[PDB]
Amino acid sequence: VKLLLLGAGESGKSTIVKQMKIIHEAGYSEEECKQYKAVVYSNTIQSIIAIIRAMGRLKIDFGDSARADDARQLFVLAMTAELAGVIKRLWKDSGVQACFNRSREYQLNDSAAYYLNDLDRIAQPNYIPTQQDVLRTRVKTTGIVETHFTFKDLHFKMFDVGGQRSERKKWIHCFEGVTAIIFCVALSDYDLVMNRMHESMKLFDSICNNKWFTDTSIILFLNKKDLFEEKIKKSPLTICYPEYAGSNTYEEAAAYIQCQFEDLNKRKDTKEIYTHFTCATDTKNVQFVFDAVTDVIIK
Amino acid sequence: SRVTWYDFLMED
Ligand SMILES: Nc1nc2c(ncn2[C@@H]2O[C@H](COP(=O)(O)OP(=O)(O)O)[C@@H](O)[C@H]2O)c(=O)[nH]1
Repeated sequence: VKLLLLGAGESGKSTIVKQMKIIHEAGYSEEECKQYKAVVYSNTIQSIIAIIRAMGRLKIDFGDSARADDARQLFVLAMTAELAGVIKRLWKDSGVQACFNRSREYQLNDSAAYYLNDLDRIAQPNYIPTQQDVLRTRVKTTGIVETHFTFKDLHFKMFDVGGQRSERKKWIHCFEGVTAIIFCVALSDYDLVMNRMHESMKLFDSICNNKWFTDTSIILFLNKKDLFEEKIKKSPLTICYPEYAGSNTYEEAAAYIQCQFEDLNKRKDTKEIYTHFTCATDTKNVQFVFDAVTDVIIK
Repeated sequence: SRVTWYDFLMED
């Protein structure tokens, strides 16, 4: 089975690959996880830094003037107890939280809160990254990535394709013999200050309606539903779709987004879209959903 | 001579 994994940067592609390794390949040993410690620290550090810099641009004051010195020390110091102390105090400040709650106005790693709220565990001298920690890490994937695994008597060749440029010849060998395509969308991108969600729709449009995928299973992964459910409570879908007239419940908003993407299909009577709502970092959910995707390939 | 996969498919 030749599987193509597509979607805008940060939609979750590499995380799903990690899930395949965890679910059908032997997972991440404790020593493999140890290798991600640097990335976890790096992600944590760049996250808190991004929030502080944003405070300057957005003109947000600290809740406690004392933090000013910690902010200053943060930049100088960048996981020593010294740096951890500076991060814990900054993360705790109401002013910093105020800026964090306005992340939709700048660039901030999805996992920012995940790591910052777990600093104590992360900062420990003998800290050993857990699988969830690894899944949460953000590292830009440049170039096509491939992973192999057997499941239900099928040999899967999964290709994680990013947004790099290449010769038409390489793309041809890439898109040929494709049994199925999984397009990933970051649901939580809907309110990010054209629209990021619309960029994504444009991408899906070209995949869904292309004649050469007429016999290829088109699968839509509406990802980051967990971040989406949290954001929808305070940030209205209208920010993304100004004509939307429904309620701001997770269920309605999600159904709507799904409908917007499926509507792009110009051959509803001929081609079927297989939509799933996922939490790429939740291996139990990815397993369930992938099992379902595998069945559709069998059938 | 190099392009993204999107522009590659968007070709007429
Ligand atoms: N909370 C949450 N984070 C996610 C989800 N899917 C992916 N992520 C995180 O968001 C980023 C997307 O990353 P990856 O999957 O690294 O990169 P991509 O392949 O470019 O889209 C990573 O930091 C992931 O850990 C999801 O469903 N929920």
